[PDB]
Amino acid sequence: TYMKIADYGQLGEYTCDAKCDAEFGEPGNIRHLEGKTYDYRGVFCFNRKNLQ
Amino acid sequence: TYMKIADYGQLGEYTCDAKCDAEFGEPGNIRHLEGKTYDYRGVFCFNRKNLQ
Repeated sequence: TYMKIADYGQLGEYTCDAKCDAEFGEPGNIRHLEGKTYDYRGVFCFNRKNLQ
Repeated sequence: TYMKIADYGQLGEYTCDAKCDAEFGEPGNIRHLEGKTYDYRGVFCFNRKNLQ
């Protein structure tokens, strides 16, 4: 699994320089998603004399 | 709290010089009384830029 961080939020605002506070901003998402892995296999035979 | 010695009693009497005893006298009061203390407070604010 791995992280995917979606989109940074909009944090700052350019407020007026009189208020004693900021204003909340939008958040960001991270979307911890996963993914699997497959396998590849097969066989093959032989005689023993017919290979010597 | 503190003491408040009220009034010394009248102890001696100038009795005659024959009796084999004294004579009781008035007692004194001490009046352990108390008193509290007050407090003084207030506030004031500022901006930060407008003070720099």
